[PDB]
Amino acid sequence: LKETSAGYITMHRPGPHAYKSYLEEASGEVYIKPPSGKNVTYECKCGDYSTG
Amino acid sequence: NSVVVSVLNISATLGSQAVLPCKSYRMVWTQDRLNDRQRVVHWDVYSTYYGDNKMERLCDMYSAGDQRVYSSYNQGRIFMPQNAFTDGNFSLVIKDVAESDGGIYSCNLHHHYCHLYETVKIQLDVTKKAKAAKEYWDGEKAVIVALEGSTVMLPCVNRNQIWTERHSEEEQQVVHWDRQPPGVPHDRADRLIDLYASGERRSYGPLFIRQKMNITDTAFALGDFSLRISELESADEGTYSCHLHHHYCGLHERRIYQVFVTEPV
Amino acid sequence: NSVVVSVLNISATLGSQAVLPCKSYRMVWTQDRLNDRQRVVHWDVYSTYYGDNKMERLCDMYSAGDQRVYSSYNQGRIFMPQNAFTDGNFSLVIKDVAESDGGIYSCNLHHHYCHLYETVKIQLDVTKKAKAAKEYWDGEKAVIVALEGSTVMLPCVNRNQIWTERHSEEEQQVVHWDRQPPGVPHDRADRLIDLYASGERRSYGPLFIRQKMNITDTAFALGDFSLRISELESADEGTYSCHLHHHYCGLHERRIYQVFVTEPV
Repeated sequence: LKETSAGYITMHRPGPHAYKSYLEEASGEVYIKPPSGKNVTYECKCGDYSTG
Repeated sequence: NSVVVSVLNISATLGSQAVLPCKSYRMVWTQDRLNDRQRVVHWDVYSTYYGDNKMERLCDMYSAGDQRVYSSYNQGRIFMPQNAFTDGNFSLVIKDVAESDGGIYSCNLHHHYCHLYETVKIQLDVTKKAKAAKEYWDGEKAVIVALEGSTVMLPCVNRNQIWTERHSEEEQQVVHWDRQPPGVPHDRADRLIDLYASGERRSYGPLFIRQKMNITDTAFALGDFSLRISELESADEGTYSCHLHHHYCGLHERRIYQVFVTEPV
Repeated sequence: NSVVVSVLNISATLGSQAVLPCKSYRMVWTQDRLNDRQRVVHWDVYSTYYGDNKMERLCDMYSAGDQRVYSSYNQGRIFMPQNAFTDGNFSLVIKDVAESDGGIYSCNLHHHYCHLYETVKIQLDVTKKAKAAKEYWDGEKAVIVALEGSTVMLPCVNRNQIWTERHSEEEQQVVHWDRQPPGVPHDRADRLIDLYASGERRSYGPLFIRQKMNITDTAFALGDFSLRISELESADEGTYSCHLHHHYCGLHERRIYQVFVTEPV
C-alpha cells in the first residue's frame, strides 16, 4: 500500500552544474553561447574572480 | 451493489443554498499515517456469584498477534484455537468448572479501522447432579448446565467475511456525488464529483459550480460528504445521489435526494 | 564542432582543373595493420654542471606499461605515481639533491598514433643555505631552489582529455568533401564524397564527376584529401568544404574554399 508510516529522508536544494556547450572557443578570443531563453552565470579567474 | 440508506425529497429553492446531509461518522477515515490494520476479539464473564459482581475478561485474540491470558490460571483452562481465527469459530473451552465459575459469558468483537463491533451473550451454570445438566436456547441467550469440573464448550462464531482474514489491498473508499440532469429518472446521473480516501478529489463539469458546491475539505477524513449547493440554478435541477463504498470493510451504501429547483415564494 | 583552419578564395577556371589542397601529414593514418595504441611520457635533465653537458633521460612511463628507470640509482630517488597516469599529474620527486643534480629539467609527452608531442621546461638549483631556497616563476620556466639532500617536487601536469585514459572505440576518422550548390551560402553543402579511415569511400552525385574529381587512392592513408576537380562545369560552381574529424585524437577541423567558376580569359 502506498501509504507509509516509517522512515525519514532528507530533501534540499541542489548545487551548481557545469557544461561545455555554453562556452565556445573556436577563435582565439573567448565566446560564450548560453542556450536561448535561459538565464546563465559564468565565472573566470584570470586576474580576479570575475563573474557575469 | 449499494443499498438505499434513505430517500428524501429536497425542495431546493432557486438562488438559495441547499444541503444534502449524506455523511456518516462511521465512515470517518483514520487521520494518522498508520491506519489501523488489526482487529480484536475477547471473552468476558459477568458472574454475579462474585460479591464484586464485575465483568472480568478471560482472554483476547489480536489479529496477527499472540494468544495472551489476562490471569495466571486461565492458561490451560481456556483454549482458543489459533487456526480458528481463520475459521472464525471464536469458541471457548473450560477444562474444569467450579461453583464460582458459573455465570454470564459474553463474546465481543472490536475493530478500530472499520469501527464495527459486536457482542453475543451466553449463560453458564453448574450443578452437582448431571441429571439437570442440559443446554437450552432462550432466543436472546443460551444456558449451559454441566457437572462441576466437567469440560464445557461455549460457541462464538459469526461466519462473516469481514471478520475472516482477507489481506486485500486497501482500495480507496470511493465516494461519488452524481446528479441526474433535469427531467431525468434516477440511476442515470453523471458524476458531479468523486472523492477518494487518499484525499484526492476529481471534479466534473464547470469549476464555478464545484466551487459553489461547497464540500468540506476534510470530508474524506471526517466523512462529511454532505453536499452544499449554492446559487441554485435550473441546470442543477434533478435528483442527486451520494454513493459510498469501502472495499476493505466491504460497506456499500447510497443516499438519494429528490432535488428540484423551486422559485422563491 | 570543427574550427575553420583557413578560408581561401579559389578562382576556378571553367574547363581547366582546380586544386583544393586540404590535407595534413599530421592527419596521416598508420599503414601497418597494428595502428599504435600506446603513448609515452618521460623526464630528462640537461645539467650543464656535467662537463659532457648532454641531456639524460631520468625515466619514462609507457601507457599500459611498467615503470622502468634508465639507470640503477634513480629507483627510489625518482617516484612517478602509477595512479597519476590517469590523473595526468606526471610530476617528479627527488629524495636527495646534490650539487651535481641541479640543472635544467624537461617533461616531454610523445604519441605516435596522434603524432602529437609536448614539452615543458623547468629549472632546479641547490644551495647550502635554506635562506635562498625559494621557488620562483619566470613565465617561460620555473626555478626551484632547495637545500642539498632535501626532498623536492617538480610538477608536470597537462590536464588534457587526450593524454588521460579513454578506451574509446576507434571511430573512423570522418572526412567529408561537400560542395555548396551554385548560388548557395556556406554551411548548406551536400556531401560530394565521404572518406573513412578504413579506406572505404562513399561517392555522391554523378560518377563521372567523381572520377574527374580526382583524389589520390591513398588519401585516407597519406592524408592527402586535397580535391582535384577537372573539366570544370557551371554546376560545380559554389563553395567547397573539407571537414575532418578524428574521435580518438579528438581533432576537428574544416577548410573552406570559395570556388567560383570563371570563364577562360
